[PDB]
Parts: sequence; structure tokens; C-alpha cells
Amino acid sequence: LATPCDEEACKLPDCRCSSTNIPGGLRARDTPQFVTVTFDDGINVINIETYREVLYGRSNSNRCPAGATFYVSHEYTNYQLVNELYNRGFEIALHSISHRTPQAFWADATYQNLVQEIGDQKRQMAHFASIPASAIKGVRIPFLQMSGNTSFQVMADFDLLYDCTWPTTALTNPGLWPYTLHHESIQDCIIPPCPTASIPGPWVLPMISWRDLNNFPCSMVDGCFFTPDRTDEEGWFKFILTNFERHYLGNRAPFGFFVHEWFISSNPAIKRAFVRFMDIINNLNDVFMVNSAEVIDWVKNPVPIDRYRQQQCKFTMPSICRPSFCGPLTGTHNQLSYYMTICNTCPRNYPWVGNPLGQHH
Ligand SMILES: *[C@@H]1O[C@H](CO)[C@@H](O[C@@H]2O[C@H](CO)[C@@H](O)[C@H](O)[C@H]2NC(C)=O)[C@H](O)[C@H]1NC(C)=O
Ligand SMILES: [Zn+2]
Repeated sequence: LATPCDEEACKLPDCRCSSTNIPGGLRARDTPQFVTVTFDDGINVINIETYREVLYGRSNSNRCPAGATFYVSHEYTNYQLVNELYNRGFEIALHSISHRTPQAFWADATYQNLVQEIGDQKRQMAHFASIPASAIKGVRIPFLQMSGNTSFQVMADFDLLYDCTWPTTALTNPGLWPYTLHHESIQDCIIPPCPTASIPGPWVLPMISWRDLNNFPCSMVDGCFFTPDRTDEEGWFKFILTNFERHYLGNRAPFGFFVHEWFISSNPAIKRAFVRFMDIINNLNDVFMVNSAEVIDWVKNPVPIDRYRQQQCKFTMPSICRPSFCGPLTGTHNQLSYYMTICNTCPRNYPWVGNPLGQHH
């Protein structure tokens, strides 16, 4: 059971307490503003068109490729398209093998449940997308449903670096910065149960809630209730930038744009506001559209804007896809049949929970 923070024991780069103070003792105006654009759930031939259109070719003002985090769930994911996203410099993260309903399952999952749903997905993902296992570091639990200590224990066991499942509404201005779980967390638990054990090793990357038009909090853009009309491009542009300014003109805590792709392609006016927002921050000299792992990397060794701008761009190790089209595949638990596009040789059976590489019978 974790104790309150021993500000003398908890030291970078290995340990940090839950706090709204800027890492490294930096002043806000010397602190880079990070933006983490993220997309949940399965990668397929439809939503990849949105990702190519609004993300490809972008760069930050330091000429590094602008990043984004894909919390990928396994079912109906085209792993050749995952490989493509990885090779354009975007981060591939875990969102479970099954994404199974109901949400209540994830609140209670056993250690073994999350080993098989998340821990095993790391090698599943590296295998079928043919990307370095070391590049897989992030976790978002389905339905934003925390699992107490359990998910963080699994992360420690499988060298996953950070979780981005845990929103805050009380700690948004000044915003709560990432922290480790060596000690007790001050973060509010909107979606219980939250971890209270001392679990050294993984990081919490809080989802700092947005504020909607009536000041109600929302964790994801497509979860905001009081919102401009879907056809009102200018209203959505002002809505996005107002939430962004709360960070940029505040303590500069990482600003999230957490969405499902459906919300972007279903609403062309929102997509246009979204594109304009990205165009603006790509032209700002102290704002950076990055992968979520790069936020943890900065918190671990915080540097002022001027030195951050001198750091080398992320290194994206190229990894070729040798594509295979596989099927019909079936599983022992699945009842369904499947076809798959992967960057490896075809498995004998459908990869699933308890058989993550489709290898066994
Ligand atoms: C997570 O780990 C902590 C630390 O072991 C667990 O803490 C227990 O919490 C209950 C109250 O819910 C206390 O009655 C126990 O005494 C605590 N144990 C210890 C050793 O202090 C916690 O229950 C675990 N599970 C969850 C879901 O948080
Ligand atoms: Zn999801």
C-alpha cells in the first residue's frame, strides 16, 4: 500500500509524485506545450483514410514529424496498416485484444485476465504488425475503465511504460502532470477502482478533462455533451482552441485530443476545425504534437523549450511489412470466423485471448 510522497525519495527519472507543479522546477513560459492526439480502437481500410489525410506530412516547428498515439484493439485490425502508421512515426499502443463488453468486466478483471488481454497483446502486436516490441509502451483500458492495481501490475511485468486511462476533473488548472505509482496518488477517481498500491515502474499519464460549453468536464472530444452543432466549423474551432488555451496559457500540462475516428469523418466541419487547430500548433515554436511516450520521456528529463528544440527528432527504426492475407480463421472461444491482413506468416487459428498468436488448438 502506497504512502504519501517522500519528495526526497521520489526523484527523476525513475520516480515522480502526483502533482500539478511543472517537472524540473521550470517556469510555464519555459515549458514546452505538448499535444497528444490519439485515436482509439481498430485500424482498418476505412479509418486509415482519415489518418492519411489529416496526419501525414505534418511536422512540428522544429521540423520533426508530428506525432499521434493509436490505442489499437485487436479485433478487425489490419496489421499492415498498423505497420504503415508505425513507419510514419506514429505510436502504436495497446487497447486490448477483445475490447469485450460489458464495462464492468474491466473494473474487476483478474491479474490473469489482464495478462491475457493486455500483457499478451504486446507480443501479439509486435508479431503481426512486424514492429519492434520496444516501441509498444502505452495502455488505454477499454471504456476508460480502471482496474485498480491490476492493470499497473501487468504493465510492470511486461515493460509497458505508461497508462492513459485515468481522467482528472479536479486537477485541470493548474493541470496534473504525469507521475509514477511508487507513492500515493492525489488524483480523483471518476471511474473507480483506481490503484492505491505501491507499484513501481509504470507511469500515469492523466487525461486532463476538457470543459464543454456549459463547463461540464469531458475526457474525450466525442464525449463532450454541450457542444457546438456538428455543422458549425467555426464554433468547433473556437471550442478546441479554448480548451487548448487553458493549458497553453496555464501551467502547460499535456493537452489531449482523445477521439474516435468515426467522430472526425462523420462530421466534416469538425474535421476542418480539427485540421485548422493542427495547422496552428504546427506553426507554434513552443508547442509540439508528439507521441504519448515522448511526453513521459520529457517528464523524466525535463529541459526548457530552447534545449528541447535542439534535441534530435524521434528515431523511427524502419520495419518492412511482408504482407499476408489469411483466412478463414476460427478460434476455440470465438464462434466467429475471420480474415486477417498481417505482416507475418498466417497463423493456424484466429489470434485471441489465451492464444494471442493464433498458434494453438
Ligand atoms: C490495491 O492494492 C492496495 C494495497 O494492497 C489494496 O489496499 C487494501 O485496501 C483495503 C480497502 O479497500 C484495505 O482494507 C486493505 O487493508 C488494504 N491492504 C493493505 C495491504 O493495505 C487494495 O484493496 C487493492 N485493490 C484495489 C481494487 O485497489
Ligand atoms: Zn475503445
